[PDB]
Amino acid sequence: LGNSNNNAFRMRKLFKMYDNDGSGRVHFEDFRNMAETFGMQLDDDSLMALYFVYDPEGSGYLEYEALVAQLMSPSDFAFYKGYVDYSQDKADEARRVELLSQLKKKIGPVAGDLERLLKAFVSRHDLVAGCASVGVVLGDKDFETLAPVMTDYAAFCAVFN
Amino acid sequence: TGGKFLERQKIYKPRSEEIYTYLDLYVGATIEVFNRTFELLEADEY
Amino acid sequence: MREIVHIQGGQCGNQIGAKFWEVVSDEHGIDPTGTYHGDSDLQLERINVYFNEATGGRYVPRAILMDLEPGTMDSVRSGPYGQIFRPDNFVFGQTGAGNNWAKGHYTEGAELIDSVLDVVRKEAESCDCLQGFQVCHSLGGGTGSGMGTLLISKIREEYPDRMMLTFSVVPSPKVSDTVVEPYNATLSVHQLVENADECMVLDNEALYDICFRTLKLTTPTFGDLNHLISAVMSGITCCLRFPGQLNADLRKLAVNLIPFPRLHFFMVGFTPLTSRGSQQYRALTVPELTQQMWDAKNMMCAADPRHGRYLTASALFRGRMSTKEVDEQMLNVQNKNSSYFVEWIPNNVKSSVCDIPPKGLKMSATFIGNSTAIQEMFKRVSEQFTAMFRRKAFLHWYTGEGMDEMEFTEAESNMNDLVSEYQQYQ
Amino acid sequence: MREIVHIQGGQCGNQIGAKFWEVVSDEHGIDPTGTYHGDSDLQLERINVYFNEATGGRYVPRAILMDLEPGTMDSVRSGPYGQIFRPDNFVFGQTGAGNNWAKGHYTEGAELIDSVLDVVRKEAESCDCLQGFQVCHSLGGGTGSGMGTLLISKIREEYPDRMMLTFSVVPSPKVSDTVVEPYNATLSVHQLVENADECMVLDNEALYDICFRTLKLTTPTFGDLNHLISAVMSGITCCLRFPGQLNADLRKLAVNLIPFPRLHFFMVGFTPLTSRGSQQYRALTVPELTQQMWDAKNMMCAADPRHGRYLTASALFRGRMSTKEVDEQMLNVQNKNSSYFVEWIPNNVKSSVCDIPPKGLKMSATFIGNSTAIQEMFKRVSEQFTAMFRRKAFLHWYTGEGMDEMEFTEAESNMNDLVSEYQQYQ
Amino acid sequence: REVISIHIGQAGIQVGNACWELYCLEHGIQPDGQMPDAFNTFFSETGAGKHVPRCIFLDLEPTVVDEVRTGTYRQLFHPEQLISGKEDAANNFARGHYTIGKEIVDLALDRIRKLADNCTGLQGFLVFNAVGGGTGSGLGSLLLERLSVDYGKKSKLGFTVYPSPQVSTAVVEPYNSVLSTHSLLEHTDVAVMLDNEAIYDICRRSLDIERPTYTNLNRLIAQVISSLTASLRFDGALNVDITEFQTNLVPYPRIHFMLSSYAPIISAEKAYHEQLSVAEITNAAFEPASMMVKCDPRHGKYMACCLMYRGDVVPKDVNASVATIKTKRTIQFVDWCPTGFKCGINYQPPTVVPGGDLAKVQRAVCMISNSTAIGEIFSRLDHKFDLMYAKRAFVHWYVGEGMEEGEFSEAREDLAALEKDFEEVGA
Amino acid sequence: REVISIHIGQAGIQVGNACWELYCLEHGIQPDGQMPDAFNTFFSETGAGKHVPRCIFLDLEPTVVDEVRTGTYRQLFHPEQLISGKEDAANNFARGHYTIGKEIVDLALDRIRKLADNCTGLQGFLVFNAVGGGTGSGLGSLLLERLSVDYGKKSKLGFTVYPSPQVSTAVVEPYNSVLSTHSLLEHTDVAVMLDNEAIYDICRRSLDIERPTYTNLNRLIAQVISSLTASLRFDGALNVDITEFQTNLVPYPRIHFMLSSYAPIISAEKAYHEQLSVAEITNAAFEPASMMVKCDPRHGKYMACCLMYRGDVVPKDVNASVATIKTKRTIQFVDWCPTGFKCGINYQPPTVVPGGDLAKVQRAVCMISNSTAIGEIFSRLDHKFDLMYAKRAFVHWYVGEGMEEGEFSEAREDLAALEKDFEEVGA
Ligand SMILES: Nc1nc2c(ncn2[C@@H]2O[C@H](COP(=O)(O)OP(=O)(O)OP(=O)(O)O)[C@@H](O)[C@H]2O)c(=O)[nH]1
Ligand SMILES: Nc1nc2c(ncn2[C@@H]2O[C@H](COP(=O)(O)OP(=O)(O)OP(=O)(O)O)[C@@H](O)[C@H]2O)c(=O)[nH]1
Ligand SMILES: Nc1nc2c(ncn2[C@@H]2O[C@H](COP(=O)(O)OP(=O)(O)O)[C@@H](O)[C@H]2O)c(=O)[nH]1
Ligand SMILES: Nc1nc2c(ncn2[C@@H]2O[C@H](COP(=O)(O)OP(=O)(O)O)[C@@H](O)[C@H]2O)c(=O)[nH]1
Ligand SMILES: [Mg+2]
Ligand SMILES: [Mg+2]
Repeated sequence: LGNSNNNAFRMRKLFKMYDNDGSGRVHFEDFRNMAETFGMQLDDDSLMALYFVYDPEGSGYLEYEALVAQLMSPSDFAFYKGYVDYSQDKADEARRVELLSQLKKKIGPVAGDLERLLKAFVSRHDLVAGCASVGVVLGDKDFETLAPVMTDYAAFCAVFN
Repeated sequence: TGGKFLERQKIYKPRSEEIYTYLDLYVGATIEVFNRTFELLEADEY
Repeated sequence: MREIVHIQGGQCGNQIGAKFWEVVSDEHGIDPTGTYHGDSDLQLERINVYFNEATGGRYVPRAILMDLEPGTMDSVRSGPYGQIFRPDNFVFGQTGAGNNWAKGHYTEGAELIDSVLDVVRKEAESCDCLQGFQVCHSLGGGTGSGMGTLLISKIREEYPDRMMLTFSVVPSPKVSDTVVEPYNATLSVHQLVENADECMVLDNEALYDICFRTLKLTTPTFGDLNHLISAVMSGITCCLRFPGQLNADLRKLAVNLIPFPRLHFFMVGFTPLTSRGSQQYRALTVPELTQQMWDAKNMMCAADPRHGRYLTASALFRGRMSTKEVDEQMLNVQNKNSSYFVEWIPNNVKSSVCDIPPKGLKMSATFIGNSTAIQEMFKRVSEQFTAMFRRKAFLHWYTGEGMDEMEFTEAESNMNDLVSEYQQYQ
Repeated sequence: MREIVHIQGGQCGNQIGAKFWEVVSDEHGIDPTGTYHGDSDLQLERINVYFNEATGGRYVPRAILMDLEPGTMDSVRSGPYGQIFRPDNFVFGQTGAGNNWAKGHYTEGAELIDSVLDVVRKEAESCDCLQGFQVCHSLGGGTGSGMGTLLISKIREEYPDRMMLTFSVVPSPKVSDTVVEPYNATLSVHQLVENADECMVLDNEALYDICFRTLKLTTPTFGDLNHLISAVMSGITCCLRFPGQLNADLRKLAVNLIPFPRLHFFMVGFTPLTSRGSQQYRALTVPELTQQMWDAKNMMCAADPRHGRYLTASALFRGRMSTKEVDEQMLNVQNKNSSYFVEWIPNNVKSSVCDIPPKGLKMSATFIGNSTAIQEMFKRVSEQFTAMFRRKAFLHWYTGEGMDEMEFTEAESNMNDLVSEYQQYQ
Repeated sequence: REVISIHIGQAGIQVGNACWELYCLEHGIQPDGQMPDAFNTFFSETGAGKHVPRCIFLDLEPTVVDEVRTGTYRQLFHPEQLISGKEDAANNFARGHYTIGKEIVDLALDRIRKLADNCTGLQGFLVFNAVGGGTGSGLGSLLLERLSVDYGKKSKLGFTVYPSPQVSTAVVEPYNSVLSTHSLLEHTDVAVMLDNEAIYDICRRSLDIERPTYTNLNRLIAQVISSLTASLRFDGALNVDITEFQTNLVPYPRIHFMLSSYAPIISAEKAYHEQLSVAEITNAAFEPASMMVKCDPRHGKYMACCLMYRGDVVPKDVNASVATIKTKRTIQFVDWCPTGFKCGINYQPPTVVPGGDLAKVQRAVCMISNSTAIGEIFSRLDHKFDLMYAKRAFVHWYVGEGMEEGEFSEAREDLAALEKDFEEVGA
Repeated sequence: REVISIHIGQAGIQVGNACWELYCLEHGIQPDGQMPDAFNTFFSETGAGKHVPRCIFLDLEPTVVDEVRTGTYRQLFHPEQLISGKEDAANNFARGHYTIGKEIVDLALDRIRKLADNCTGLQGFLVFNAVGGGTGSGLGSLLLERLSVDYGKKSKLGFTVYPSPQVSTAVVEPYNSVLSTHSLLEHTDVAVMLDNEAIYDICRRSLDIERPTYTNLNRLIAQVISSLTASLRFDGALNVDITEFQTNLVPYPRIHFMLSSYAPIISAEKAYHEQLSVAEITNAAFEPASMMVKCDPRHGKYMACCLMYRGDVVPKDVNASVATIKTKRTIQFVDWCPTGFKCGINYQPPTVVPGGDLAKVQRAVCMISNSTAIGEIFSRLDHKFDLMYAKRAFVHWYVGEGMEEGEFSEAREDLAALEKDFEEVGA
């Protein structure tokens, strides 16, 4: 697909146009035909190696979404996929993941002593005193990020472990 | 042996695009600045 | 193997070099603490072209900074990668020229050029086979222009067989810092026309213009301007630092853009440059890069090329790109605007491709155009120089130091014959 | 097997020797109580070259102090490692000459030199086969110079078949402490040219210059300067104390560096000397080592070698290094700066390597180059000597003691044929 | 039988990177260096279970060379044959022929000497180069100079890549091409021309790739080389060696400028869209829609032709098709040769490469022709060479290197005699 | 068949430290001194269950010798053969030949006397020394004089290490070389010249170690010596002892200076690279890329050559190789020798050493030839000797020892006479 505003179809010609229904599963002879129509010219001996690496079963059906990703550029693969969510909500969940990951990086080193101190005690206000004593600054915005995490001090440290 | 080490500007966090605030400045605390890390040993009386 | 040394002159030279070292250090994955942390081993093979391993992967940039004011030096140790330089290379005076080409060329050079020539002699003979030297400086300031001028002359008489790059910003009337802009710029280019191998002419007016139109930032500090010219410098030296399907070094870019040894001033253009609001709506193809590279609103000089003729041009591409579409797009732009190209030179385009894109991007390009539109700016400068020199404004601060009148007349004559030969080849 | 005895004269020499014995004892792991505290047995087999095992593993430095003021002795005993000397070698007068060469050569020596000759004779008979004697002093004072002078003469006429080193600091008009420095230095060197085997010329001016530029200290006390020269003395004796892939004893170095029996004054350089801040941005390789070696600002005298011609040169290397890299580096530095070398002697560099670095550094080097630039400093001081002797200033204190004018005429004439023969060989 | 291949310039070593990849998969030798007699013409069996190619990559920019050393064929190409300089000639025939060549041609020629000493039945050398660049032109010329004083009588197959008329990568490539030909006329024995736009046309039309890189180019060119070396790598029903190219394709010792053509260039979907035979490929190998040099054969007259075949080929259908070609009038031969054809048959079909754009073909044709269309080409080169030569553009670079105007003038007039010679033999 | 090895100088002991280390690991003798008939030429079975080298280490300074005494072969070498002085000659031929020699060489003689008494079938001696130093020159020459007056008839192999022209370690080494040559002119029977610069080019090019030390140098030297003595150590298809080198390499009783070379100098990966046969190394032995002396045999004319081969070599190919070398004209012989070659072969291959930078090589070649390149080398050192001698530089040390101007003058004109001899035989 060199250059046009219609090339994503010629890419759609690979599987997703000619697969009438079902999930991403393709039989082995059909995969050979869909390949040689595009110019791959795969030999069956090499062809079964593809099924060996991408299907450790005797099913003979193949999840092409996992294989075409490496055949495609990460920018052009979205055209073949057809659906990619650019929504504000998805972005905000990514933000929450990043914040939670960051908090886990902060508390991870001192997660072990926090368990001994909490058992030495649990209220939220008491968690602030405990967390500030062990050496992590616990704030209101930290609580707003950790609100979907708990409410449990035991599962709190467990999920931080 | 032995200066102005860092000239004044904002300091973002290592990977995230978040700036250190005064909420992170305490004795004993450590701050990561430009792949370096400094401990705050002693604080001013003021 | 091939070696490039860096030289920075003046405040603008230091800040440009600081941001430029930032970008290439991130390009080779080395941290501001001076250690490698990247992943691809391809970064490891061509770091000797700018670095020297000191202690356990400690790579100091092969650079020499030069100034006369400490605040410049403080501003250098400021940002990231300010503590990756060896302070011995921080060769630095104390008095200060202060927008005085004469002080930067006669008085302070007498006691500074020995030290800098000493350290560059160390920094050059440290490595075996130099490819060339690099000089970033200005044409408005004194220590940048004047002292860099004396430096370029001294290294050319010492080592004339090595290549030599010179990136200079030229002052413009629409972006006017100081008053002695012409008295400096005319004398400096009068030395450039015989000493420098080739130069890339820059200007801040075109930078602000490009930032407002394309980038549309609302407060473009000097930082992103340094970011732009750094993207230029990184583009002109990336082909040496990374293998490609067709590579081209400093020397053949020179031999392929210099038809006559006096016409060694080029205009530059970097692509792609789009605002983040418009990043989302743009394609990523070779004509998509070509339409912005050949656009006159993307040159980094104050000379409209459509007012004159393109003598020759060259394009350096970064990223895994297809060669057929590359050369066909070059043929296309060659043939559609068949008026803006010079007649007696068919195939006015040089092009090279490197397979490594810049970090954060997928595919980019840099442009180096040798055109006769630049004599517009030079005439615009010379007319200001004669407007002052006719009635001897500000002349005494120069004459009372050791400079005489024939220096002004030789500068004007060299100025007029170069614009004449530029008008001739137009 | 080969032995060296040590002789320190005057306050400067005693403090220098104190620092010297401290650093060598550190090199061999001996604590200030005189017991073994090292780890490697390689430290054990070669301590007889400077020590005598006294009582069950108690090692005494084979040294003899000599001076005329008790304040010196107290300053020796106050510091660490100051109690390891045998008090029988603390031979010491009581009155003091006080910067009077005539007193230090005719009055006080006349009753002090017999005793010091006894103690050096005892310490020389204590060992089997002398390699050489070592004498440290200056050429400005009287007590160190004059008595050390007569001491050298008496030793030569007693044992004329053994090697001999004398470390003498010469005064400069820039670092000019006493007033009669020329009257002292001229007479002392007038004796050094017929008595000593060879000399190593030192200067405080160059010491101050190198702690400014290379070391960048704020308060360079005398301890640091003495630390510098002691590292030099440890470097020149390292070949005897430790095995190497190319050994060069004191006699081998002397016979290789002295082409004519009057040409035995050498300027010294030592590497690596970098600031503690710059110790991180540097590498450890032999060209890095060599470039700081041959630097004119690294010489420990106020005589620019680029102002004259190198007769010969010698390099002593410490650390397991590549011999092939050594000679090719020496080959290059002789081929490049070929004008600074003498014409009628090819291959003007002697090179040696030892597999033992100093403690704290991985690789080190000492440079001993015999140039003709030293005639400048000799002419520098002889013109002052003539200036004072033109109208007989400060003369009567020497005259009324017993010395007369023909000694001074002999000193200046010997200096004159000296300098003229440098100019002849220049 | 043995024949060794040296590669001069940035393009040539990439070509060799494709050819030897193809050769090893053709003889079943893994990139590690060993299989899990036919290889003897290209590989020497070192020790036991190790085959080294008989090759010399050489270049002045070490980046690409070290990329070969760090590629996947680290162990096949043994790390001493890949000769590299320190800095480029940089598109300068002068810098390539005098500046660095004097330091690298010696090491190159004593290495190939010792390589020939390993060889026993050497038929010839073959060079891969592009006359546009500086390294491939200058030191390539000097190597061909000192290689011709070394051997002379041995054939040196020059597969050269000329700049396209309207497609251009460089600017001084006319000057490089004139000065290279100025010595290529008396140095190479058999020189085959290979433009790039014609390849682009083929990949655009027959291969239906819209956005190709150099790899597919090098892949197809390697298949041309393998096709013309299948006669030495294997035995066929009708074999022809390397020495016969001087006897059939070169009637006069200076007109050796050969155009290569390959057919069928056919994709995998077109292998099913079309039922393959011989006669349609005999016709397909002649049209400029399948040649490797951008020109038009209808304006010129053919001199001589070499028809190589690989696969399941019977000479009866080829003889009948060449009969119809000689009766058909759409192509006209010169009046100085009644029979301007020479065929060659090989039993082994050309193998495919992994992910190759060409499918498993039953029969393939490699055509090597001579005509006056190359004479139109050189006139097209000389015109644009004189265009830039009239104002003395880029001349000071060669003078700054140390050259003069005499060699430029003598190169210009030597091609003027070349065009005259082509216009005399065309009548 | 026995032969004794003595080592004179700082270089000699380290060289022997490599040689005997190589020998014991060649004959399977652990450093303790015992085995867990071929050794009978270098080892005497002391008592029983112990073997002593037939060796004499000698120096004036103790540091290197007692380093050997505290090394690993403290028991293999036996503690009375390691004769040590008390102070060095210090690069002074006078001090080494007259001052300290008169007290040390007597003990050396009476030690080697009883060693020769213990021996039965003495083939000869071999001395190791560098003529640049003082100890290796002075007392070595004095010892050789008294050894000649002792035996005279028995072969004494002088394996000398010359100073390179541009690579120099000392300063007065021209004086030392001149004075030492004046004695080895008439003292040693067969003497082999070995420079350091050719060795440095070898380890740079072939062995490709960028930062080498003397260990690798002495490793190859020892391998050269072992290759020269394996003829008497082990039986081969054509073995040659020490005696025949006078009748095959010495045409004139004063020209005994042989140029040594070895092949193949191959690293670990390059053995994987190259397929070793005999023709290529036979060529490789003659180019200056594998000689041990920095000289140009292309400027020289060969007089006589020896070629010891080790490993699995059949004579048919060495006859075919010498035949092709004789009909090749790249190397010209002297008009007074119609046949200037002598070959030799031994079955056992040269082994590898732990930590050594050599690979397991199937066969090896040791080349010992003679040329007039030494005739150039002598002029090169005679001239630079005359330079420093013209102004009486460094002469005062030797006269202070007790020598005069006569021996300088007579050795200078004698070496001049050496040149007129070289120029007369070269024609
Ligand atoms: N067919 C083909 N031609 C190529 C390829 N790469 C480069 N070329 C041609 O080679 C010409 C330039 O020579 P290069 O091989 O790229 O470089 P060079 O020959 O080493 O000369 P220098 O650039 O001066 O070092 C260009 O005009 C291209 O037409 C390729 O991959 N395939
Ligand atoms: N091949 C080789 N030559 C060496 C080695 N060490 C020293 N030499 C040579 O020996 C010469 C100097 O003599 P040395 O062996 O070092 O010392 P010496 O023979 O005892 O003579 P003196 O130094 O006076 O005691 C130098 O010119 C070197 O070329 C070595 O390890 N290997
Ligand atoms: N692009 C760019 N131009 C600058 C910068 N700083 C100064 N300049 C330009 O440089 C000129 C003045 O240079 P100056 O600071 O006097 O140089 P110096 O005195 O030699 O250090 C003015 O025309 C400015 O527009 C900078 O950071 N970036
Ligand atoms: N290197 C060194 N030189 C010194 C020191 N103290 C004094 N001097 C030098 O000695 C000179 C004076 O000599 P003086 O001390 O009177 O000699 P003394 O009385 O015999 O010890 C001055 O010019 C100083 O430069 C020291 O601690 N170290
Ligand atoms: Mg190229
Ligand atoms: Mg020695």
